[PDB]
Amino acid sequence: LPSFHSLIQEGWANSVKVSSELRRVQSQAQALSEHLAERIQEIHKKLSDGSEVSVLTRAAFDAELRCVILRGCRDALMQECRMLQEEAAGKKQEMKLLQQQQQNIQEACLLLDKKQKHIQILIKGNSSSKSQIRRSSVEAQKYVQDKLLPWPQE
Amino acid sequence: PDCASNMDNALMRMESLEAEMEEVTEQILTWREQQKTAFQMNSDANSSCITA
Amino acid sequence: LKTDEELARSFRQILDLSFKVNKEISLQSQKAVEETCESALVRQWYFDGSLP
Amino acid sequence: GTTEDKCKEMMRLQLAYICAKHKLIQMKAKSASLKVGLQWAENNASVVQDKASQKEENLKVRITSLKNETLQIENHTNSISNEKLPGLVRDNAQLLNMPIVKGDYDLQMAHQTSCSSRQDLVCDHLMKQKASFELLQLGYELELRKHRD
Amino acid sequence: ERKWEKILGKCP
Repeated sequence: LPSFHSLIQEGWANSVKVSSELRRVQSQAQALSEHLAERIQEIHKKLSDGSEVSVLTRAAFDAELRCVILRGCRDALMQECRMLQEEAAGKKQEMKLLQQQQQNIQEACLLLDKKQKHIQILIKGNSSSKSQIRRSSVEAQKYVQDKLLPWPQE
Repeated sequence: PDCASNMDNALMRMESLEAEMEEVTEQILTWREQQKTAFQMNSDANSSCITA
Repeated sequence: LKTDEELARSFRQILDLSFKVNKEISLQSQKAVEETCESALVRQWYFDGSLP
Repeated sequence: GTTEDKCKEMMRLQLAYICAKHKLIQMKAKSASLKVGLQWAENNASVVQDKASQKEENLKVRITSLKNETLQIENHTNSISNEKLPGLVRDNAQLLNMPIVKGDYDLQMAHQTSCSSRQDLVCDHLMKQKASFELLQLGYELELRKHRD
Repeated sequence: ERKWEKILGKCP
């Protein structure tokens, strides 16, 4: 049975595993942000001929890029919400097995009490039986003395 | 000679179990204070953004 | 024979040091979330589910 | 105070879990967001030279339309990050206690089974004693019957 | 403790 300290250590080990994934996802988000900035700058240099139409085309590119980045954020959050919901459903089923063990523990207590009452009845019954054997011995001797022993004289 | 050879071979592994404890103590204490510099610098950084 | 006891006393304290260090960092991490999210929304996570 | 420290330690564990899991999910969302942005920028870089022939009025309308979609996606992203996500992370945090409750009931069941077996041993001994007494008692009844004949 | 008592009107 994993000691309470090993269960808390396993809980902390799982929290450390979560904190280690956070650092890995942090470094990946930084490298993707730098590579996006280089690619935006390269597209920007090819549009430099100074005219009014170049400026509007650049603003349309920046607006389409912004919309795509936000859509990717929303869809990722919805996927993590689904994963958390499945994990919570699994633990709720192990909760029902625990309720059934609690009920077996109560029925076993009632069985222990019934057996204890029967032990008391048996102890009292054996004490009575010991007393009855002693009376039966005296009754048999008294019958021999009072009823059988006189016959030879008659 | 083999008693002496095996006994020193035991003590060098006890010396090696001291060495693993003090280095792992300094790993734990190094990481404890690393984390605090990152937590501090994030408070200074976010305080600067209010100016904008 | 007392170096065995003392290795066994020492690592059973380095496990306590690790566990204690990690609570110092996790409480510091929690505090940063509770001072970057709105205190009304953090209150709705922690307390409005329990309030007479 | 030992159970209170263990409960405070479990609270610290649940609060550490909530903070770490909430930050992890926000950073996963930002990482996924940048990855889709990069893929869209690389695929559209060659197409920008040929589109220089487009009339000025159509580019203005496209920019206004994309600004309106941007605002709708921000509102939906904020609702998930501020309401649904904190709720589900908290419910999973509460269920971390289940292995401890499981370990206690298995211990209670094992203890009761041991007590029940020991009660049966005491019952069996008292019944063996009872069986010996009833044999002796029948012996006296049979003797008294022979004396009457 | 003090942060949240000051928002609940009651010790957490």
